[PDB]
Amino acid sequence: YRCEQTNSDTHITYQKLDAWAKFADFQTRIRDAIIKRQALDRIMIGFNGVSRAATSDRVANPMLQDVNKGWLQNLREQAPQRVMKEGKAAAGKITVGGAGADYGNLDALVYDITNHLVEPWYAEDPDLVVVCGRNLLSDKYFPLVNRDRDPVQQIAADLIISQKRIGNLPAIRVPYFPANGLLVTRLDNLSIYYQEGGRRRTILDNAKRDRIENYESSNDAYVIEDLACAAMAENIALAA
Amino acid sequence: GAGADYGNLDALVYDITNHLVEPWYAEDPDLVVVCGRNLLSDKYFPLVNRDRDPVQQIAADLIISQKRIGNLPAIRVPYFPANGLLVTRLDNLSIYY
Amino acid sequence: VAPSVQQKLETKVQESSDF
Amino acid sequence: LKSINFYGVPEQEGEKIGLGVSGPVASTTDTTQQDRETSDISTMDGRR
Repeated sequence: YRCEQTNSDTHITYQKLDAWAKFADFQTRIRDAIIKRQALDRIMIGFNGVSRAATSDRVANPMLQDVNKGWLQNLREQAPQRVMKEGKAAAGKITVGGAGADYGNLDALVYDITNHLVEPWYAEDPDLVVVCGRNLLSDKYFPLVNRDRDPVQQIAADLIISQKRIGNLPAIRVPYFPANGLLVTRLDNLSIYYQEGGRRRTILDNAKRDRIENYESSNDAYVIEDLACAAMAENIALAA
Repeated sequence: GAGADYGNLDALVYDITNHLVEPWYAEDPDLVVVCGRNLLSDKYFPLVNRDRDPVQQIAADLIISQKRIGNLPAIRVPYFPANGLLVTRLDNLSIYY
Repeated sequence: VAPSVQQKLETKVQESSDF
Repeated sequence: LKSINFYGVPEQEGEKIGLGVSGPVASTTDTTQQDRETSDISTMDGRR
């Protein structure tokens, strides 16, 4: 793993600072916001980073797919049998029980991943969780209530919706996760290896361009501690 | 009634909450569903109309006891639009006089 | 001409990142 | 109506402006033949 450099960089033009000069704390607040953004952006790469291009195109890959290798890409490179790219005899994707029969609901798909892709001694780890975004989890609980259930089943469906577990594993809300994707791993199995001493933070008052700049080069690496317990599925064609 | 387009009203409330409401406020415990009294009546009506079994009847009574819709408390409000349904924490709504 | 539009400043809260 | 908020605003009109960011800010650039082109994402939009 190469803890390679990420160039986070924010400039505040003098015009924006001046035109909003009435709000005394204006400047400070944007700093707070950008700090929050940066942290969020961090984890965003960790799941959308497909590669590290020498130049970042904010228009071609607004998901930051070319800034580093997120944990998901590490799976797609090292141990690509963990990455269930396609389902059983589907067409370049994983269909669900809507199209005939393949993994039925999402519960069976995560169950199969847990007992066929995660290593045996981790498949029964109590700490194993399932990272998912907003579309798949919400749309997984959706057919609990969209089926016109009876009152007992409606009480049960409300309870199941309360319990965020996918299949039998606790689920984790994660922004900017690649939709139609699912990760099964331990949160202790994921790590940021940043180079100590790689904080090239600097605050430049670039009058030559009339902007308050701020550079943070950060050497980081999205690394999975062990691939024994890091499985995933791609293209979960969740039919509706 | 026809096909499967948000099924019963609770499915619609769930989709509205988890696709339109901000993903981080989607689970604020005070997120209440504001809808007219008549709408709640018409959605809880099938629980007692379709001739369900007695144990399903006691379950239905339990649900009707819970004003909760979708999975969210429902606020019965007068003069609300027919065939409409708002969802928001009741501290979003301000009157600036 | 027309009254000044008084303005406050709300910080738009980002997605929570406790992950 | 006891749950609605009542604020005594001393002006007919007015706005509250939300101070967001226009998305991702962190990227990477090889400075061998390039600059670390810094971009502003800070956006703000207001309700009236």
